[PDB]
Amino acid sequence: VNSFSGYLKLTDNVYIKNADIVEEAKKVKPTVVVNAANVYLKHGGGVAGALNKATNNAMQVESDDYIATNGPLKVGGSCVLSGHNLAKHCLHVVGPNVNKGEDIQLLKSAYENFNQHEVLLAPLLSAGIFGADPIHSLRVCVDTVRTNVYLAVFDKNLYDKLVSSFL
Ligand SMILES: CC(C)[C@H](CO)Nc1ncnc2[nH]c(-c3cc[nH]n3)cc12
Ligand SMILES: [Cl-]
Repeated sequence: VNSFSGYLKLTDNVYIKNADIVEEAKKVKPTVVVNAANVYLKHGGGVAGALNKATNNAMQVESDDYIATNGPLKVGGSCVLSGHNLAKHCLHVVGPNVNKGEDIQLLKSAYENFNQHEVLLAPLLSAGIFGADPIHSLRVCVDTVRTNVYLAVFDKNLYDKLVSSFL
């Protein structure tokens, strides 16, 4: 039993809750929170901007040093950094940005990063301001992630649509 409370079970390993991932992270302090990152780790808006704001910009400072040392991530790739005050670790995962014409097939590669962690709190990758269909993102998640994933979706109307259309 974990500290994740109030989730709906979708499959053997995938769970979902109508909540701000930031607030869920502050409450649970999970081992891993996933950030919906871009290749430059510029956490300007969406989930990333919200997570970074909750760290008082410490996530951005750490990220800028990471990029200065290592260069940009790949679309579909990830890196593990500190979770600051939100979690032990933050897994920064880059889903394809559909508004920029990036290959949506890279969404599966992005979700594969989750399999390196036994339990994660996560948003829907490539959805939101990244422009992809959230119903599709949830499907790729369920069909790719084999570890235990707790999905937080802040938008109530979207959450309702995600649940209603699942089985
Ligand atoms: C990725 C989308 C499908 C999904 C739709 O809700 N976005 C989120 N999911 C989970 N937690 C979230 N927190 C915020 C937030 C909080 C303060 N500013 N922005 C957005 C957001
Ligand atoms: Cl978003």
